[PDB]
This record gives sequence, C-alpha cells and structure tokens, in this order.
Amino acid sequence: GVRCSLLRLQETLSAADRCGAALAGHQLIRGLGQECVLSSSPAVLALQTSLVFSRDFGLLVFVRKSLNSIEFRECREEILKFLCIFLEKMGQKIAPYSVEIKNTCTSVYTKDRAAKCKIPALDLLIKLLQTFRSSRLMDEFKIGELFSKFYGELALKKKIPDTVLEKVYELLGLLGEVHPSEMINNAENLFRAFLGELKTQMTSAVREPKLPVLAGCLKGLSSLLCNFTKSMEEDPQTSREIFNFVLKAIRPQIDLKRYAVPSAGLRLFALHASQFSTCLLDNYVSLFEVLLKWCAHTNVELKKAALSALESFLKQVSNMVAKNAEMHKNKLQYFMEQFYGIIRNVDSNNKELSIAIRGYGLFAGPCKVINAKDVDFMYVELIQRCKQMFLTQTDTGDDRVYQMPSFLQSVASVLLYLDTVPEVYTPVLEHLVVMQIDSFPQYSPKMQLVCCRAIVKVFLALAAKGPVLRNCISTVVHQGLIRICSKPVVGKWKVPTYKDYVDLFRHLLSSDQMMD
Amino acid sequence: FSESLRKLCVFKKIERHSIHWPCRLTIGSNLSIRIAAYKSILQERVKKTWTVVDAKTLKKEDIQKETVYCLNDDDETEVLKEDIIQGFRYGSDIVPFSKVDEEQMKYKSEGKCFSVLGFCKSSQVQRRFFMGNQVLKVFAARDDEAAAVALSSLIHALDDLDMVAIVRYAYDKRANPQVGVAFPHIKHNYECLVYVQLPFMEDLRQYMFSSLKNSKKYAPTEAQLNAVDALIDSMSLAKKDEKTDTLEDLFPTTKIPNPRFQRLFQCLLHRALHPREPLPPIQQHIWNMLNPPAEVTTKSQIPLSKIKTLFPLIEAKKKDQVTAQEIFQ
Amino acid sequence: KYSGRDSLIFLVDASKAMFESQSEDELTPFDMSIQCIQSVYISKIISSDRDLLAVVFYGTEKDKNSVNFKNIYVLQELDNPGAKRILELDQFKGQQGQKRFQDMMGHGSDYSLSEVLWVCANLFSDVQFKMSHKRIMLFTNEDNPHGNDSAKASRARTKAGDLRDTGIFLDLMHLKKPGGFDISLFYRDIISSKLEDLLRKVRAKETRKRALSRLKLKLNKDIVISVGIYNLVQKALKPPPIKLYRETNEPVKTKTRTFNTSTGGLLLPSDTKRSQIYGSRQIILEKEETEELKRFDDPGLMLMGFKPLVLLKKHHYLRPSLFVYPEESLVIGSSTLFSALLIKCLEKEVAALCRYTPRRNIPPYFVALVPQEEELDDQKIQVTPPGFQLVFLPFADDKRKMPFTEKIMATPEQVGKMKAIVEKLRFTYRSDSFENPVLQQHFRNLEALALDLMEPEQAVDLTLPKVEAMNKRLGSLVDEFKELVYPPDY
Amino acid sequence: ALVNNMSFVRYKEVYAAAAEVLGLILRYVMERKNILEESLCELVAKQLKQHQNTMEDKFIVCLNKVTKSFPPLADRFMNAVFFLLPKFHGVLKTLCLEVVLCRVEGMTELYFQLKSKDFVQVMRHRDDERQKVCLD
DNA sequence: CCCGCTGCCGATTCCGCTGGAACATT
DNA sequence: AATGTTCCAGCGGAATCGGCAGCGGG
Repeated sequence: GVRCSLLRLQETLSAADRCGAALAGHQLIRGLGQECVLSSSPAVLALQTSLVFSRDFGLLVFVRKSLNSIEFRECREEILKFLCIFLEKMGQKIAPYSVEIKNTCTSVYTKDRAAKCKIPALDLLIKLLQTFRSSRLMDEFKIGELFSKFYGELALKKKIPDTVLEKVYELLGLLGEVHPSEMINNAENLFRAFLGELKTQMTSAVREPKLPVLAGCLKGLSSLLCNFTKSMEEDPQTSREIFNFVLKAIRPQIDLKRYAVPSAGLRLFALHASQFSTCLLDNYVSLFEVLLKWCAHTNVELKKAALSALESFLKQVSNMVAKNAEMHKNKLQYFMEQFYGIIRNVDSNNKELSIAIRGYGLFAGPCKVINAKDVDFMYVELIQRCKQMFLTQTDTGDDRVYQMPSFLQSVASVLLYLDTVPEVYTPVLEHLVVMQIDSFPQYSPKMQLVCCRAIVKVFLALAAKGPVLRNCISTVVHQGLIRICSKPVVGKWKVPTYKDYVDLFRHLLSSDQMMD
Repeated sequence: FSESLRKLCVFKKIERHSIHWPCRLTIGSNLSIRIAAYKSILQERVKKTWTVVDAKTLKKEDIQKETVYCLNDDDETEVLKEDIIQGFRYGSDIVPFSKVDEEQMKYKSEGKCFSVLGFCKSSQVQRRFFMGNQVLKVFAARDDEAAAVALSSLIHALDDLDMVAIVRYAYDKRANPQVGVAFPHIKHNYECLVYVQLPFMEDLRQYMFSSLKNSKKYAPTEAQLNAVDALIDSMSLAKKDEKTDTLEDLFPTTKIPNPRFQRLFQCLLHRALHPREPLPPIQQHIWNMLNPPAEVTTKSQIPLSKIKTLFPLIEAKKKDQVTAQEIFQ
Repeated sequence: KYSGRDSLIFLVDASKAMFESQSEDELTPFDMSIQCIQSVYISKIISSDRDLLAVVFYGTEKDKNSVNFKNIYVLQELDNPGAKRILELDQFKGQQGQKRFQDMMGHGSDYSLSEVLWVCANLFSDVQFKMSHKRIMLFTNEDNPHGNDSAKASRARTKAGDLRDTGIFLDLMHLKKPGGFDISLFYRDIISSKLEDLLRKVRAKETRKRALSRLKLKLNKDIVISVGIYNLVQKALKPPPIKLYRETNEPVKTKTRTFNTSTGGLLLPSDTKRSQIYGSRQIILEKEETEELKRFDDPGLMLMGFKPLVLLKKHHYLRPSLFVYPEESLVIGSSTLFSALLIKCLEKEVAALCRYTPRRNIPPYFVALVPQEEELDDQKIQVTPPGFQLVFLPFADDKRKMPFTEKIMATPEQVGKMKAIVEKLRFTYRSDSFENPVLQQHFRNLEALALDLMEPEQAVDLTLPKVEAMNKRLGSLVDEFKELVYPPDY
Repeated sequence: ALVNNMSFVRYKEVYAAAAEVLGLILRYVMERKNILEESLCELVAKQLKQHQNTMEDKFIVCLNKVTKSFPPLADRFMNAVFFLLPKFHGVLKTLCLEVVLCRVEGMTELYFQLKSKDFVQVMRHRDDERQKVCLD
C-alpha cells in the first residue's frame, strides 16, 4: 500500500498541471493516512512509520518541498492533520523523528499563509511538546529559540487570524509547562503578555471580544502557572489580576453559547485555586453560587471541569479556614447551611448530593476548632445516615449506590479529626467498607477511581488512630476477600465473578502513592 | 448662551482669509482672466496625532518602530531597503521596474492650469456627480481689475442662462489634473464662480437596482401613503413666518460645529486636570445640539404611532454588537 | 452572484478563408481576430482580472484537447489573463505570425462544428469556480460549415441547443468576407460587425457591486428599516505598489515592530500608551481610550426630520454622495416603507435629514436623503435607480470664510458678447469619456513594461482643451472683448 | 402545489421528500399509463430546470431522488449532469454518478462523455460508496 | 453515557473603502 | 508652512465552510 502512493505523491510535485496534480496528491495523502491509521501490527506498523518519515520520499519531505507552492496547501493541511492522528496512535516511538517533525511544523508556520495550514502545524507542535513531556528530546527541541520565535510573532506580526493567536498563546504557555529550565529567564515577560492580551479581550469598551483568543490565553496561562507559581504569598499583584480575570471568565455573564471561555477559566481554577487563595475567601458566596450553577449546566465537558473547580474551591477554603477558624466562623456557618440545604432538598441530582456531603466532611475539620464537639456530632449523624440507606434500605430495590463513595469519603474525612472513636459504630463502619468493596463492580469506569480513593482514604483514616482500630483493617480486608471469593464462576443487571475486583485491589495495595 | 454654544459665533474675525491660489482662466488660447481661487468648504480634521509613548516612562524617544522586509525563506533571511524595487500586479504576475522608470514615464501635467473645456447648458452636471473633497470659489485679481469685470461678465452670462462651465483644473506640476464644473451662483454681497471636481469615466459605476414603482410585492396601500404624508408634514423642519411669505430654515445643520473635536477637547481637558479619573460623559448640551427641537418630535409621535401600527410587520431583528466591557460585568 | 467570475472562450476559424485577404492588402481576417483577442486580453487584464479567458482553434491540422478530437486545438485552457498569454497570442500577428501559425499547427482540414462545441463545453465544465456568464465568441466568416453534409448540421444544431440549456450563450461576430456586412447568415437559431468597440472601447475600468454598508434607518423610536448604502461613484485610483526583491523578483514579506526601550526587546501592544504634548504639558491615555472618545451613536441612520430640497443650497458639498436603497433581508417589509417615503417625498419635493454613522465607533455626521426618481424609457434607459442620495452636510468649520471684500460689476453689454462666445462653445457635457490621464498612462506604461514590446503608448488626453479649435471657432470676437473698454494703457 | 414545495429548499424532509414522492407518482402514472404522465413529467422538469442553473446541489439532490424511481426523467438532464459532474466533490459526486448509472444503457457514447469528465481518476478517489458506483 | 446526524453559526479569505499618518514640494 | 499625494491601518460585505451544539435513537 504505502510507498506505492508515497512515490506517486512525490512525483505529483514535479508533474505539470498543478491544482490538478494537487487533487491527486490530496487523494493519495488521504488514502495513505487512512491505510496507516487502521493497521495495527507492530511489524507493518513500524514499516509504515519508517516509510512515512523517510528522507528521500515521505510526508515531511513532500511538505518541505511543496512549501513554495499555493496549489498544495490542502495537501499540506491534510498531512499535518494526519500526523496529529499518527502521533496519537503512536507514542514515544515517534521520538527518533520528533525533531524532524518539529522543524517541519515551525517551517510551515513561517512560510504557509493560510490559517487552515498554520492551525494544524501549531496543533501538531503542541501535541509533540505534550507527548514528550519529560525526555531527552526536550533539550534537542530548541525550546529557547522556539520561544524567541513565537514570542516575536506576538509583536513583529500584525493581525493574525486569531485561530492561530489561540494556538500561539497556548503553545507559549505549554513552553513554560514543559521543560521550564529553559523558560526561567523569559517567563516573566510571557506573564505580562498574557496579562496584557487577556486584559484587552476582557476589558475592551469599544470592541467585541475574541473568544478563541480568550480560550487560548487562558489555556496558556494555565500551563504557565505550573513551575512558575504566582501565589498571593509573594505576588499579591499578579495573582489578584489572574483571579479577577478567571472570575470574569467563569461568572454568569449574558447567556453565552460556545462554551470555551468559561470552560478554560474554571479549568485554570480547578488546577491553581491554591495559588490564589486570599481572593478565594473574599468571594465565597458568589464563587459558590457560580460553581454550583455551572455544575448543573448539562454540557458534557463544562460540567466535568465545573465539578473539578468546585472540588478544588471547597478544598482550598476548608484548608484556609481551618488555619484560622475563629474569625471565619461566618463562612463555616454559610457552608454548613448550604450543604444542609442541599441534603434537605428533594432532588434527583446525585451529583450535588455527592458534592454537598463531601464538602460537609471536608469542613468537619475546622468545625472542631470552634466546638470540638460537633466533630463528635458528625460521624454520628453521618454514620447513622449512611447506615440507614446503604445498609438496610431496599437491598436491591433502588439505584442509589452512586453516592456511597462520597459518603464513605465524608466519613473518612470526619473521623480523622475526632479523638476517642465512639467505639460502637466501629462494626457499622466496617460493614460499610466491606459492602463498598462488595459493590465495586456495580460502578461504571471513571467512577471506580473515586470509590478506590474513598476506600483508601478510609483505610488511611482509621490506621492513624491506634492498633486497636488497625485490627478493623484486618477484619474488613478479610471480609472483602470472603465476599469476593464466595461468588460462582464458570432493565437487566449483571453479576460479578471475581474479575471485576482485581483492579480494585490492584489500586488499593499498589497504586495509592500517586493517589494518596 | 444657547446659540453661542450652538454655533461658532464665539469665534469671529480671528481666523484669517485662508489662501489665494493664483491662476488664470484660459478660454481657448487667447482670452485670459487673472483669477484667485480661494479654497472653501472642506472637510476638517484635527491637526495633532496621538504619539506612541511607551508606558511607565511616558517618553516618545524611548521607543523606535522598525520595519524590515525579510523574505519567504525557511528562515526570515532579511534583505535591505536598497535591495527592493516596487512591482505592480498585472494579471497574475508582478511587474518590476519600480520607481525611477515610472518617474521618467509617468504622466506630466504641464504645470497648473484652469483652462475651460467648453460649456454645458442643462443639468448634465447634477449634484450626485460632484466627486471632490473640496469646493473652490474663484473671485478675481485686484490691481487694475479688468479681470474682475471680465469675470463678472462671464458669471452673468452663465447665470442669466442655465449654462455651466467645464474646467480643467490642476493645482501644480505634481498635482494630478482634474476636470470639474463651475457654478454661476446667486449672491449680492459678492459674485463668485464655484468649482467642484467631476468624475472620470472609470470613476462612476453602473449598478442595476430593481424598481419600486413597478413592484407588486411592495405596492404601498393608500392608507400607508397618507400616513407617511401625515408624518412628513408633522416632521417638517422648514416654515414660512414673520409675514415675509418666504421659507425659513429651522434646525440648520450647516451651522452647528463638529461635535467630534469639541468632545475631544473636553476629554483632553478633563484628563489633563484629573489624571486619575476615567472618561467623562458626553456633555448634555452636545446631545441637545445634535437633535431637532422638541416641537417637531411632539408633533411627530402620533403619525409615528400611526405608521408603526399601520405599516406591515417590521419583523426581522436577530443582530447584536455586544462589547467586551459589557459582556464581562 | 457576487463572486461569480465571468468566462469567455474564443473560438476562431482557421479553415482556408482567413489566410487570404480577399485580394486586398488590408488585413487577413485571421489577423483581425487575433487583433481582437489581443485587445480583449489587454482590456480585461486591467478591467476584470479575475474573469477566465480561453483561446481555441478549430479547423487546424494537428489537435490538442482533453477529448482528442481531430482538428481542435485549445491554445489556452480558460484561466485569468496574464502577460504570458498575451505574448503567446502576439506571436501570431501579421503575415509572419500567419506563417508561424501555419507551421505550429497548420490550417486546412474538415472540422466538425459539433466536436468543437463539445470541447468548449468541456472547457467550461472543467473549472472549479462560480461562473456568472458562460459566453463563446465565434470568430468565423464561413456561412455553411455543412456545405456537403446535413447530419453534421443537425448534430451542430443539437449540440448548440445542448450548450444553450446549460447557460452557455454562443454569440457570433462574422469577419466580413468582402469587408462589409451583406453576408446574412441564417443561423439565428444557433446564436442568441459590432467589433470596433471590441478592438478598443474600454481602455481601463473596474467591476463590482456591493453594499458598502448595511444599516438601519430608524424612525427615531422603533420603526427601523434595513437599508443598503451603495457607492455610485468612487474615484478609482492606481493599484498600490508591491515591494519586490531585486535579485529574484519576489514579494518580500515586510514585518513592522516597535522595541528598544533603551534596552533592545520587543514591545507588545499593551506596554505603550498614546500622548499629545500641548503647550508644555503632556496628556497621556491608552489606545482603547483614544478609540472611544469618538463614539456617539450606534451605526445607522436616524431621522432628524424633513426639509424641502430648496433650502439645502447645492454648493455645500464636501464628500461624494452615497445611495440609500432598501434592503429587506435584514428586517422584512422595509421596502414598503422605503417606497412610501420615496413617493411622498418626491411629490412634496422634501428630502429627509438624518444623523449618519457608518461604522461602530465614529462621530455622527449630518446627511440629507434627497429622493431621486428612477428614469427609464422604451429603449430601457436605466441610468439612475430609484432611492435616496446621501448628500453629506458640512457642519460649521468644514465651511471656510473668504475675503469677500470685493464687489465690482460689469456693464450689461460685455454680457452679450460673453453670451455670444458661450453659445458658440456650447456642447453636451458627456455620458462618459474623460478617462484619467494619469491612470490611463499608468496602465499603458505597465502594459509596455509587462509585454516589453516597443515603448509605451501615449494616452490621448481627452481632458486637454482643443485650443486651436476654440480659437478658430470663435474667430474675431475675443479680441473685440479684450479691448472694448480696457486697453492696457501702458 | 405538489411539485411546488420541491422548490422549498430549506429542509430535506420537504423538498427531498417531495422529490421522492414525485418519482413514485410519476413511475406509477407511467406504468398504469394515462394522459397525465407527460404533463407531470414536464411540470417536474420545470422546477428541475429552475434549480439546475441557480442551486446545483439541490438540483442534483432532487434529481437523484426522482430518478431513484423514475429513470427516464434523467434523459432531459443527463447533459446538465455531465456538465456538473466535474464540479462536485463528496456525496454530491456520488449522487451524480448514481444519476448517470440509472440510464447507462441507451446512451450513445457515454465513454467520451466519461473520459472527458476524467472518469479514471474519480474511480481512484478513496471512498467505498463512490468506487462501487463507478464499478457499477 | 453513548452514537449520530444536521442545522447553523462562527471565522476566514478576499476585496474595498476610509481614515490617519507621513511624505515631498513653493 | 499649505497642500496634495502616497502609504499604512482598520472595518465591513460576501461567500465558504467546517465544527460546535443540541437533539433524537441505540
């Protein structure tokens, strides 16, 4: 297949009748890429990898030799598109050719004029910088001069399409994120650049905002904030502006479709809320309102990042209040009021029940600072409520095993803070842990991570008390093995045999360190 | 204090008589009249340019803008201004031979001129073809004003008729020659000859527009006709009064100043006095200056409502121009 | 359609009868056709340099085309005009070019007149552009390409109608065999000489039609009619130069930037402000601030009322008029109000007065919507369309005050002799034809430079006065004017 | 009124559905032959003509739908189909090829017609749907 | 939760006009 | 110095077109 079309694709470049040869070349490229993507056999797959990146013929040679010719722009586009796919199907096994590809992308960006060709080149370069995060190749990617070039592009070029300003800004951020050692001396300027452009796009009183530029600048700022922390501890000038812009980008403005600015803004929030902290207590009411209403937005990708942002927000405010939970007791009262109001509310939104109870458990910590007894009231209210619903309520006549991980995480969070365990709810707590080990298969994937985290957090919680409770770990593990070994092995549900639990323990006893 | 703000009356006999442009009417090649063209009604622009000064030091000399012409090589292999010749798009290609060549072979105007190309009797020169950016008025030359009486005779021969003059006018050697019309005029304090440019054949454009008279989809109902008649009468801006049996000019837009430079002046003043305060609002006398008096609006609401409720559905509105400042607050 | 480029295929006859000059030494009709096509290329290369043009030869001996019919030679597949193609046709001028034509492909053969039409159809059908008009100019003198066959004639008529239904309009200009149109061909069926214009009618022009503004004429509270603001007259000017690299003749890709705050380092558009130094003190404010202090209204027209056409005196001109015409697609029913206003304003001789704002952030400027009545006749003289004319109104300082301290009249007898002279020189102004000498000369010099032929033509300045003509056509009365009351007196 | 909405080109389920139904009706009246067949055939050809030179895509969509059940209508329009064939890319070129497939038999040459429209190259275009039609 | 179309709406490219700033001349 | 020309920069119309949402089926 390949190298039959690849040679023909080379010879179409010298053939007369350009823009007629270009159509044949585009078809050759499409068929070749389609053959390459679908082949899954490491021998043939490696042969195709070598042929595609050949030095005499091959895709990159065609791209560099068809670069002073408008007729082939589509072909170039296609090739770059295909490579973004091929780099995804592949992995670090593009590493030998990476620098080659990198150069090609750069060259295209500086010689092709169509944004429909600049965009795929920048996308491929971003995905290269993302694939080889930590590798020997990063020093070979001349990151310093790459930044010099693209940061020149921000000034020494006038009015790019803004579908390429988005990518340029995002790439400038990614340069700070990956291989930051070579960005050390030029990140400050980059920060200014972001703080410049963002400002315009969000504070112009004369011009309609460029949403793609906003998304790109927020993504780049998010990447840059790794390795280059701008905390209120040492930077109470820049960090406050970062927070103001994120707040503007996530708050409910006029009803906007094309959810790309709120999404990136609150992803930045979810990743760096700790970085800008003091501002986070100065807006807790409005922040909580906005984050909640975003969590219910029903958009498949906005809801996910909104939930992550809410988690980080609650975690950060709990940590901040816990340090000084005496003059922030108003905020404690507010958050307990809100969580209780959610719980008392008869909704079918299990998501908001989960976040409510988990924030309740999070704030259990600082509550013991003001009373030292409400922590004892919790883990009794919580244990009793959790026993009444996952331990006797409609053994199979319901579907509310969805919020068992959140309840169990809440219990783990609570009991870490109280001394003198009430010693009579120990059996019921053991029973909850055993049953969630039992109900691991019943969950969907990406919902199995959260319950393993819940189980391990419980295990860590009651392993730090004393040997007397460390015996409960022995009993609960023994019971879980009893349950999963006692299963038959050769509007409908399924039945687990033993397989569904493997990853469970594979996560518990090996893969907590990167998770705990 | 109402009209003094409304008009430029507060400025008077301060601005000098602008400029006399000396030339000569040439009819054929024998008659010649020594003439002084005074530039007249003409678009006005602010005479100061916002200067780019770098922030946090406010110094113009602290920044220099450069302009390099590199190349389209794999790297930006710069070339020098001495290595650059201007070309011209001709079909699908670009023609070299930049500047000295076209300096040699460019059209030469043979100096300034105000020669006459003949005369046009009727409304062959109708105002929708005036094409200039300025309007000149030619009077005369003094110092044995034979020229002045000759041009008075010419003006009276032009205006006692409906006749007008087509003129070949050129400012100087370098100026591109132009062809225009020469109005007779009717003034008693003075008598001029008013000149406006006039299109070349590759200037004017033929566009085809579907007719409205012979339209059945958009035939207007006579109720609509009389509603519009009522609106027009209720919204008139001219009147006959003071027992003179002549028409007056209410709301003379030809008298108020340009609000652009006035509001710029006030903004500069405010930012000079109060460097921290933000943009001021637009003065209310400015808005009152750019609006018809209240009586016409009061006369107009009722016919306006008649047309609103009587003409067909003013239906489709799906557009917006929301600003960043208002979309993020 | 707006982006519909026009197409034109040149189909010339090379059979036997155009390589002999009917016993004359004036011009062989083949050379006449080549002259015509040269003229059309040089015209549309500066008038419509986006239209597609093609040259196809039939009746030749050897063949070239995508179908490989015999005796059909496509010299140029249809594409934008260029200097290369004008030169490629120029190599067939005159008798030397005639023999060159003879030797490259060679005339004399049995063409079909149905394969050639098929080739033209394929040419039209092989381009990937939106075409507004498909037209084929047939350059031939023969009357009966079917002199010995009727099946051939029927096939030709069939394929002609087969072209016509797909919107391909064949038009025929016949190279007069005896030099005058008395050869009356019966083929009014196939087609849908008028050729001197095609040799030279339009030295230079342009083509377009576009809104230039889509606004809302609002009746001051909510009654809004969408409307287009067209530009009837524009003052075209020569194309801008292109910076081109000496050694290779390539565009040079300029890039401008500001830097060096006494250090050397790129300045982003955010770290600079705008200042004006007045007197001694310097006023500073930022770019969006200096963009927003000129902002009064939203784009559109708002009625200030109505004034009769009489009291707006027609020497208050500073900006060429525009043309209001109703646009319904933005808000429906606008054309009804527009027609009502047009009719009523015409009957009352009253023009509307509006506050015009073309772009989003630009000061308002007063305009007068003067109604104009569409004029037309049996000949269909569509020379002004119905609608409004935006006369731009000066404010107070766009006007200027002049000396005015001069008032001397002339006796009511020089007026008579000036009347004599003016009625002597009275002439109809024009319909067209005063083309810009500078622009025309630029086009001619550019033609010469691109085709590097002999040296550039001299555009005949229609703008110059026929000085000797006036002098002779007045005769002995201008001197009578010169010395009637005012001798030099020395 | 039946054929009119085939000019209501905003929803496929309106004009395309009307074209489908029109093809069925016209094949029926042809089969149970009666003197309403030519009148309807010409009437439908009228809107097809009105689409042929102003909206090529809707023209070919409607023509494909009609010729799904009534091939012999295509005979008037195969000239336009061939003239439009080089200008289509994607599913529309496939629709054009199906239309020309409907009447392959009886066409006098169809090989100069195809090779002229560069049939060999379009066959190598990478698409299982179109390749199959080319082989048919 | 997926999966798939399919409206449709946003942005690009291409023009073109206007405005503002810089030029060169008497 | 007054002005006209050239040049650069910015806005909008129009066509295209791709993918972003949301909406049904699986």
